[PDB]
Amino acid sequence: GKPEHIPDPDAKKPEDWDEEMDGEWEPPVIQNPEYKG
Repeated sequence: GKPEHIPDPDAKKPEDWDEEMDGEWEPPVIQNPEYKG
């Protein structure tokens, strides 16, 4: 149905990120409001 946790689309690449240092940014997640499995 859904996973244990759900991703964050509302987060963004930090305004102070270093793409040339870390490369790929990845968002946080959210506790799933309806984790069933």
